[PDB]
Amino acid sequence: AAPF
Amino acid sequence: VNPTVFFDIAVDGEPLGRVSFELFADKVPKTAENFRALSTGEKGFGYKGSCFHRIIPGFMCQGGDFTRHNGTGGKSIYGEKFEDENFILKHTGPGILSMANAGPNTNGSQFFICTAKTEWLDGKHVVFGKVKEGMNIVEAMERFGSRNGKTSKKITIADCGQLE
Repeated sequence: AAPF
Repeated sequence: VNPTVFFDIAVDGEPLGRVSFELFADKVPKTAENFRALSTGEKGFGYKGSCFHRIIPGFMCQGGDFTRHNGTGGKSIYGEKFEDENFILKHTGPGILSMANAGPNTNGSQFFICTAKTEWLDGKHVVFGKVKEGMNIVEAMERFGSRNGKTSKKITIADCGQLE
């Protein structure tokens, strides 16, 4: 999920 | 001095092009070595054969999960997760190579290549390199992603290694  | 690694990209088998990166070992050595080592496979595991599982056009292309292939895996050459060396370098534009994580000090093997300036990531993700050649192979890849990351065709690092 990161980077958002 | 600064190592150069390359990725031969393939879209569902059909070879696309080569993208080479310059890793800044001069300012981010531990992170650069991990990527380099993983690119050569000199440790028995690496990027050859992994897919870019998340591509968000106009944002970035993300890959590196060689264990679970879905963004929940990966391991560094130092174990499963190493610390954020520093945030000396910033997301100043396209071609910037940066470490994807799950919050502070959870670097593994996942990375992402920015296809846009992404300042909002500065200080949260460790920048460690940049695209030297084939920037528009990265651009052409955007063609197979989606706003929510899902990819149509399977984009794989067909081959990879160190050039210099």
